[PDB]
Amino acid sequence: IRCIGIGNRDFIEGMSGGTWVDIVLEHGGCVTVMSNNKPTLDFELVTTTASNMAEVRSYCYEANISEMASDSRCPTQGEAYLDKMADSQFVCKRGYVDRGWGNGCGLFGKGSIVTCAKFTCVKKLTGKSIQPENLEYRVLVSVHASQHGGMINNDTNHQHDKENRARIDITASAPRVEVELGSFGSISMECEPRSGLNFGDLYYLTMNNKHWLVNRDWFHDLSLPWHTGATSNNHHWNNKEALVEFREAHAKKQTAVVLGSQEGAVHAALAGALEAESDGHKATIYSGHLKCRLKLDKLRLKGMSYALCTGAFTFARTPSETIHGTATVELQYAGEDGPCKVPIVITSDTNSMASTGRLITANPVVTESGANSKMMVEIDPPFGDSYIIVGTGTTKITHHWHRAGSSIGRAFEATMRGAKRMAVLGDTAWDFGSVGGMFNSVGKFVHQVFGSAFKALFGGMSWFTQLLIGFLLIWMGLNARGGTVAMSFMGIGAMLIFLATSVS
Amino acid sequence: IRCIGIGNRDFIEGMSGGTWVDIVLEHGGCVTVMSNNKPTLDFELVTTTASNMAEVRSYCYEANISEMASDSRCPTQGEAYLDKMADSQFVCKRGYVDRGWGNGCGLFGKGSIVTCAKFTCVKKLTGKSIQPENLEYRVLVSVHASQHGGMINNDTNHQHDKENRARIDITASAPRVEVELGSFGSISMECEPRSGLNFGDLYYLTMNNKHWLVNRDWFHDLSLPWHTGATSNNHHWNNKEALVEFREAHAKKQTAVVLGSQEGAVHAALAGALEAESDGHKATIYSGHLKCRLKLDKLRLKGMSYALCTGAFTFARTPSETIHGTATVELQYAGEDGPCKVPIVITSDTNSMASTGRLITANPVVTESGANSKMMVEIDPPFGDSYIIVGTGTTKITHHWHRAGSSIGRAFEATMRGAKRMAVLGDTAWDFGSVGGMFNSVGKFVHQVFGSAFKALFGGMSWFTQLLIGFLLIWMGLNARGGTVAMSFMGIGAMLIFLATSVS
Amino acid sequence: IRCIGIGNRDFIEGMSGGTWVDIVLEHGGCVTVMSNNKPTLDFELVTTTASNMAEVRSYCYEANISEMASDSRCPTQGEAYLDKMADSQFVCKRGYVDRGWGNGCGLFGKGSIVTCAKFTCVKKLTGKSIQPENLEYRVLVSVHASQHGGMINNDTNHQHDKENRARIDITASAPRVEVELGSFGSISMECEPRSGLNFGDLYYLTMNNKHWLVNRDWFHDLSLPWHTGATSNNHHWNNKEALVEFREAHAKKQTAVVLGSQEGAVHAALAGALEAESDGHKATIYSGHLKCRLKLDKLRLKGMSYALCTGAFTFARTPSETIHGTATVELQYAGEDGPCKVPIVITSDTNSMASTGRLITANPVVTESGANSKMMVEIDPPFGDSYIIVGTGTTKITHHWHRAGSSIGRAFEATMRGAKRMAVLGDTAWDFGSVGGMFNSVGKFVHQVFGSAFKALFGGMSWFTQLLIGFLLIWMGLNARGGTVAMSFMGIGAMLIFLATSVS
Amino acid sequence: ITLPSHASQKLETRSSTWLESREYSKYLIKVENWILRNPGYALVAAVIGWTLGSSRSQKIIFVTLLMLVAPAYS
Amino acid sequence: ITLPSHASQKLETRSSTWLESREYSKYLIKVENWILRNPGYALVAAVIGWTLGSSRSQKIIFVTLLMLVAPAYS
Amino acid sequence: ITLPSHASQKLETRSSTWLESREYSKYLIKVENWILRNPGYALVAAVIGWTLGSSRSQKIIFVTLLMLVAPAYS
Ligand SMILES: *[C@@H]1O[C@H](CO[C@@H]2O[C@@H](C)[C@@H](O)[C@@H](O)[C@@H]2O)[C@@H](O[C@@H]2O[C@H](CO)[C@@H](O)[C@H](O)[C@H]2NC(C)=O)[C@H](O)[C@H]1NC(C)=O
Ligand SMILES: *[C@@H]1O[C@H](CO[C@@H]2O[C@@H](C)[C@@H](O)[C@@H](O)[C@@H]2O)[C@@H](O[C@@H]2O[C@H](CO)[C@@H](O)[C@H](O)[C@H]2NC(C)=O)[C@H](O)[C@H]1NC(C)=O
Ligand SMILES: *[C@@H]1O[C@H](CO[C@@H]2O[C@@H](C)[C@@H](O)[C@@H](O)[C@@H]2O)[C@@H](O[C@@H]2O[C@H](CO)[C@@H](O)[C@H](O)[C@H]2NC(C)=O)[C@H](O)[C@H]1NC(C)=O
Repeated sequence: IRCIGIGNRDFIEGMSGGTWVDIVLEHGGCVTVMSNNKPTLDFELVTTTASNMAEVRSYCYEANISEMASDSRCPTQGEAYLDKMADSQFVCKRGYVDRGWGNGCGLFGKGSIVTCAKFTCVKKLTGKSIQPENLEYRVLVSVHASQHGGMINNDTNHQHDKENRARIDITASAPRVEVELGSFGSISMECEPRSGLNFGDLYYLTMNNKHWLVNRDWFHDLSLPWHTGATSNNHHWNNKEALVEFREAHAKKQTAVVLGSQEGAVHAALAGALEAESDGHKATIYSGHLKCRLKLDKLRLKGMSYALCTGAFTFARTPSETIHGTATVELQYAGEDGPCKVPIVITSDTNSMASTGRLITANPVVTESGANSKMMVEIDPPFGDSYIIVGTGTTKITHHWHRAGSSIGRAFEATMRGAKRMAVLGDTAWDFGSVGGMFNSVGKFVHQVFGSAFKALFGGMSWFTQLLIGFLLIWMGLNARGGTVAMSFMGIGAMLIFLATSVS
Repeated sequence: IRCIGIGNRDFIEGMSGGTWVDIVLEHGGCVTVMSNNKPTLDFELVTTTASNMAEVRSYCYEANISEMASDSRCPTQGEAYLDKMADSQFVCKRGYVDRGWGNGCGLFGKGSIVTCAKFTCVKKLTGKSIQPENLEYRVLVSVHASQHGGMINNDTNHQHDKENRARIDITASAPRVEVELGSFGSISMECEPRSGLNFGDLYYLTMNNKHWLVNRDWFHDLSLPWHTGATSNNHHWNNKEALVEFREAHAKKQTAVVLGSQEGAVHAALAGALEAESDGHKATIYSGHLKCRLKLDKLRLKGMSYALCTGAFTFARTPSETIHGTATVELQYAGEDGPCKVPIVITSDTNSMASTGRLITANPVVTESGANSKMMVEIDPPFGDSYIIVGTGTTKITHHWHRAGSSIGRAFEATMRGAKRMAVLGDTAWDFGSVGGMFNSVGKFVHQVFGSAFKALFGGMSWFTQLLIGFLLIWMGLNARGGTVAMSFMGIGAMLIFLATSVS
Repeated sequence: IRCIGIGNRDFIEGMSGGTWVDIVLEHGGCVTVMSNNKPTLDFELVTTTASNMAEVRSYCYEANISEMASDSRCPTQGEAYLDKMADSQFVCKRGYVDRGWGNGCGLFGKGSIVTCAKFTCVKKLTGKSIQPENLEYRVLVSVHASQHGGMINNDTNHQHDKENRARIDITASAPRVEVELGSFGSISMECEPRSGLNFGDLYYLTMNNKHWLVNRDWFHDLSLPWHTGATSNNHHWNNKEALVEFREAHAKKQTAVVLGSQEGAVHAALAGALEAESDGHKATIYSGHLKCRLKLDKLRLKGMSYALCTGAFTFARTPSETIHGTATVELQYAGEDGPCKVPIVITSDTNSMASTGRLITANPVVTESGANSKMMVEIDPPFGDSYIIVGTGTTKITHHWHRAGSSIGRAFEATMRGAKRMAVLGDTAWDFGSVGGMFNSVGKFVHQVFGSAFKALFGGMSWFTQLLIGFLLIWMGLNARGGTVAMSFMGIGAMLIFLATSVS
Repeated sequence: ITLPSHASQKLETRSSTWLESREYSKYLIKVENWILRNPGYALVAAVIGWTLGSSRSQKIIFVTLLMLVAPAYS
Repeated sequence: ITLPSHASQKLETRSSTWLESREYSKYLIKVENWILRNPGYALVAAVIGWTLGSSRSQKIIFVTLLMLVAPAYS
Repeated sequence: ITLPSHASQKLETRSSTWLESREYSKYLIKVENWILRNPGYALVAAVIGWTLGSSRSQKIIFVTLLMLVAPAYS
């Protein structure tokens, strides 16, 4: 039931013949899996956690200077020198000043001058490495077990609800799990925790209690003073000259000034990176995906041998419509004939009692043996007018329902959802809701080839360059002499423009 | 004599017929003026000062946020609203979250949310305006009065040397001064303190006790929170959204976070600006020029009616050469025939004993009546070998002198220096060492119009764009149809390239 | 008389009417000046000395290393680090080794390793600068005053012979000297001690008590460890990696080794430099020239009023011929005639007794008034056979002289000597034995222009490249008979070849 | 200094990037402010592009490329 | 944020500007880094430049302008 | 280390330079040793020279220049 209020929600109608299905969990999503004579299940990937991270390099972004000193030499007498040039904590520079009889020199001309200042870092950021064998994914499973509506985002005493909820920890040395769901049997998950988000070309950057996932190339192109991630008491700062500027004032003196704190400049440089969080010494990540294979052969309906309920039902609240077109119905049941089966039909006309819409919650039941107990069902009504009829006999309650839209619009939104999933996941999108098949394999192969070529050519472009190159390619295609290069140019251009103007 | 050990030094061989000459003092340079029967003078513009500057605009570069509050609405219930959205000390933003039975809402869909936080500036930078009536230039004048070598950059008891040294303050309320020089008479300066450096399109920027002179349209395009006018506690700020970012994480909540200190980012944005200093509340500037007209009628040689000396001269130092080709000779003199005229010849042929060079210190004399007193002459010796002979009779002393180079190299160096002064000063360069004439007038007028057009077309261009546009123009000229356009393109391109490679 | 045994000797046959002449003293030379009614003089530049030299830079040519250490890092963990990398006296380097489970690492791949070693200089060489105003030339002057042959290279009690010998020190602050020569009057020398040898392009190099004069470009391109001449107690050695090599042995270990003493390699690099000597803290130099002007108006013959000798003359030694064709005759006189005039004729035919060759020793006299006294004459006998007849009356002695050669061969030898002098001195050669003139000045100017162009084009070429380029130029001048270009090519080629095959 | 600009992680996950709300304003505001501060360069670029290109499309493309190169000096 | 870049005050006075020692490093370093990190863009830029220009000079200028626009996204 | 070679101060003064006795030995010995220990390069250079030169003089000059370039690798 944990999938009901979510706006990014997928529905998998598992194949009847087989008992396994391929799913891809994402962090801003949730998957509902329904199979023929088994309970409906909700899957959500909630947390990625990286541990045992190694520090690579520290960068200074705020520094001070002190103990400035200078020294000068007469012309044609070699370069100037200070003992502070033999100290590694000082940054020094050499230039030329004017010398003559007025300055105390015997000659006239450019003499050598040296300026030294003691460097000190006050604020630094770090970068760490993440090995895919140290990740740990957390997945939550919920059963559509006719819990009432006040349990959707309810975590009170969730460690006791061992039958409706399950929490799974997927690591690389434990990628296959048997999840026990009480009287519903079990499911088996076989996941691939090593090939999700590509943490191989990402560093975990920490700056002032904020955390990002950044590119490694970008992290090595930083232009700040740095030292190694190795442990040491006194670190030697490399490239101190990145934060200290030396200047000669009209060839009479030389002076050193430190630049300001770079926190805001780095914030501006991280504009497109991914944000992350911390948990002690562990990185907590809320982006990326996880591919799994579900086997439901040991999953069984609890209460498929229940008796029908004999008492009367009331609507405990108004049935609401979720943004995907399904509808939630909370019922209250009077009379105590124990756990029983809830009779509910969705029909186009009350005369014929012909079912026309299906259920999402498979096998809705009353779960308690008390007097006035609540339960919730999720249904998938047909387009147009319908009736939700609950109960049997002379106490049947009815609710009129209207579902706007059409089936053509539903197919169109499904197509756009699939296209967005392709754009986000690449060729992995072909493994979503897949049960094998030659068509899926050929599609995944062609997508792999074309995606590799497309990333090789147009990999390092921004929305601006994407737009420019796309318009140029569309123009070049509109003027191509023969075919097969006109359509190719225009297709690549349209793809680039679609990528540039995308969202999320 | 204050102009001797200076690398950027000019020599104005004054007019013979006239009595006034136009000079242009610059902060990095120094000018030596010599006329026929008058002493040689050294002029140096040493300080520009601006007082009572007008506050224009303050920008915040480091801020805090606090007192975060939020308000949410269920779907189809309008926008969320907080009372702090009416307070101007708060920054607020609206977004959408997912709402349903799990959150506490009766419907499913995008509910409106609003977040507000109290903005507080921690550190700000200020911009001020400088008016031409606020400026006060300081010029120093020294006389070549046979002071010894230990007086070149000597400021001990400078308030007692009323004959050889002079200090001049030029303002817009007093652009004309007359300077008395003891027995040398007096000079008169008529300067233009309202046309030196274009402070009309520059602001005086202050940030954390460092000061710049910056463009105005750059200061108006800063993207930080700002206000206008004076600054006092708990102020009001515009565009606070430049330092605060709001985010909805997976459509589940909304958070506000403040960006980091922008000190270093501003430092990096100030790359090509000019630096400055402070004197309490006064801007102290060491850049720019000042054009003056010099009148030397009441300037007279002192001691031109002395008797020649009769004692024995010695060399007190070794005659050294300044980088422009002159030589400074410090002489010690025994004998007490009082203030006497020093006999000194510079000859390249001891058979004829004819003079070959020319002095810079006009009328060198012994300035004291004691036993052994020192003086210093400055000479412009001829190219090749020569002798500097001091004294008369048998106690003469000689010094051999060799001056490398030729007059063609001298002329080429003079042409290069003139081209550099043109590039730096625009049409004002025609007023340097000018004594009138219609040729100077027409040249200055043509330079004025061409410089106006050139600044309109290629005003703000880095060396990169200068180089690129110059090469493109050179190509366009090389492939033009004929003349009258081609050479114009080539000249503009060559000028752009000559600017892109220049230094200082 | 000091120029008699020298093999590189020049003769200035003084102008008859004139009283001054220009000479160029060279270190491996000797000049004999003779004027009509004046004694003959010998000039020799013996020593050049430079004092007050400033140390510019010290280079290490023999060093040690000690206290080597290494550190390693596992892959994907950044660079390795030792605390010695924070010590300036240590030279360090980083590389990659193989890491795996065998090396104690958790991953497999390229790990980072760092090696550090303590550098220590054992033997260093020094470079110093020479100021042309610190040079001091020493010139020795001798008179052909009929001293006997046992005085040519005799310096016993030379401080008492204040009449026949003179020592002259020439500096820049005393370039003109009046040399008194007892009864012979006095000469005046006007030298140019600032333009002899271009010491402004040379450093004084000292290595293990041996000294050279070297170019400055060559000295600044040395690739050894170096520190500044501005000496401190503990110097920081720059470029320590020039004497230390790091090597990784099969990607398992890094090691450091120091190169050997570079003394012999420096000796080999100094192949074409100049040698020099030391005198305490001063450089003693025995190469280069000194242009000077001689004024002889106060020089008079001593003993032109003596009476002829009356006693008996004997040949005290066999008249010997010098390398240039002159003859030295040592006579012994028996007779107490006091200081008397020696009667001597040099005749081809004894019938007319007409003199045919001139004397070098003007006015040969018997100096001492004693019994058996010795004296020496030097004569320039004619070509062929002649008689040297000495004495009066019937007791006069004769010596037969044969001088081989002709005046044509003499002129050819003089042309070769002049061409060698030109090749060594450039345009300064036109000032040798010169009294002025328009032809002299025009030739010197043309020589200056052509020598400047030639030094610009073919300046720094060895004999090998000189030969190759000269042959190529001769070839292309042969197969190209354009206007005035063939002879130019072949003339430059012949010049290059003549320079290549020349000897010191 | 001049820190490097991170590439956009848009369309890699479902999350929003660090400062995604300003991803479009960044280049647009810069280019527009530069073009307003330097109006004569527009004439320079028009002349150069009209002289270099032969067909009208080539001229337009040259002018656009120059006007885009100038504000971000590249 | 996007702070504007100050125009160079070189050749306005005799003094050196604020960070004059780094006035060449920024553009060169940025452009060369981006260029040697993205070789496929060179290919596509060359294709577009050769397809758009008519003469050799036009194609060369097209390719140069594209290779300058891409690194500094403008 | 490759220390630089000092230019010859011959014909600068009347003195002899530091190691003037070996001024001709240092090049001839090396060149001839290399040419004798590498006979096949002679044929290589001959082939190249005869392939690039048109007239006989150009061929001889090319062969000579290659034979000189090889021993002192420059
Ligand atoms: C949120 O859940 C709590 C806990 O519910 C209990 O534990 C669950 C795991 C599941 O087993 C439920 O069926 C359990 O009732 C709810 O608090 C309970 O409410 C019931 C109803 O009155 C009461 O009998 C229990 O004593 C309560 N338990 C506790 C620990 O207080 C709570 O009502 C739920 N919130 C909403 C809005 O429905
Ligand atoms: C720097 O100047 C001081 C002061 O010079 C005096 O005041 C000047 C304005 C000018 O009028 C000078 O002629 C004056 O002498 C020098 O100090 C004096 O030095 C002289 C020796 O030259 C000595 O006789 C005086 O007693 C000194 N008086 C004082 C007050 O110091 C000083 O020597 C100068 N520095 C150098 C390096 O020469
Ligand atoms: C080398 O010279 C010495 C010294 O000569 C004396 O001093 C000279 C400056 C000059 O004035 C000479 O005329 C002087 O005689 C010679 O020694 C002298 O020899 C003479 C004669 O043999 C003798 O009468 C003196 O007493 C000697 N005096 C001294 C101080 O020795 C010496 O003979 C010369 N050598 C040769 C080979 O001739």
